[PDB]
Amino acid sequence: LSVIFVKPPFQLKKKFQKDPFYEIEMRKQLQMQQDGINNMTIFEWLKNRENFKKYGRSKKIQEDFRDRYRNAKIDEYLLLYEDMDIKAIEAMVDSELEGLAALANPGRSLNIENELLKLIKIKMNVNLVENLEIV
Amino acid sequence: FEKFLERSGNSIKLEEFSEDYIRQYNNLVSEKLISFWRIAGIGIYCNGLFRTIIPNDYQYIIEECYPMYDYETVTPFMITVFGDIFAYVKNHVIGDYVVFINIRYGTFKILSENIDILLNIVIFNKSCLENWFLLNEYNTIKEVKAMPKIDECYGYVPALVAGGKDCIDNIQIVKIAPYIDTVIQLMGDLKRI
Repeated sequence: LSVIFVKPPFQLKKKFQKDPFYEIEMRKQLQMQQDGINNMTIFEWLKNRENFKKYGRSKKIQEDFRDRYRNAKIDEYLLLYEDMDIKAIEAMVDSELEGLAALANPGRSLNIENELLKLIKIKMNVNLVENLEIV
Repeated sequence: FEKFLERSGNSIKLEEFSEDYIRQYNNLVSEKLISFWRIAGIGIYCNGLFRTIIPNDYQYIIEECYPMYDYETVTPFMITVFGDIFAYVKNHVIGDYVVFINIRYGTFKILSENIDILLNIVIFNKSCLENWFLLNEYNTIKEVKAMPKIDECYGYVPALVAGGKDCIDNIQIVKIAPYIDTVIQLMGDLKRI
């Protein structure tokens, strides 16, 4: 189809420029990634993208505070049952009715995706390698 | 770390750490992590699955994808054969923790600050390897692919963030640093697991 240019262009950030060999390897990576994308049908690229958005998901201090408390409880089980199923450990920790239980339980690729969606057997057609921004 | 040394298959310690170098992390990481540095050095452990790396060589790229409060410091210390990253986070308000950054799926996971349990127990527990680190396919990948050296990893081409399929056919041995840099520039912010 029509050629989708990555927005914004990739960067060669300044910290990595002190090493003259880095840019070369970067360009190699960007090219091998571009061919890998262009080798896919549009349907399967969209399939994988929406699958990818399923992994993972307030105030971070409060979430980490709770996770620290929970991890100390998980650690108590790991110390005793080194080979126990961690899903079981987690469920037991999360089932206690005091302690932890007091604590309330609280994009370069996406741009290519949005440009492609408004463009809509047929192969993806993206450019990653042009316009590498230096600095 | 007798347990870590006994349970790691085919360990290769590529180098010891300079003491002057690791002691500048005295106030940034736990005594436990420093003792582990002295034991493990730079090397490849657990039949190639984990590598201990030079922290300052990974410092910039972790600050690129891991957002922090101004009272936090992050110190990378270990990677997976896929280029996932373990780092120790010094946090003066809530206390310390370890963060596991999964470069394939664009997530981070808050782990316990206790390096002793992580490295003598957790990384040998099959269900943690599967459910925490998504490392369960390793023995299957490693019969069909050579061992990446300490500056390489199993990269997906194209990256899973870039629409690639998660299969052994899309894995290539790539240089880890430009790969991780490219994956991060492809993804939005990391998501909490």
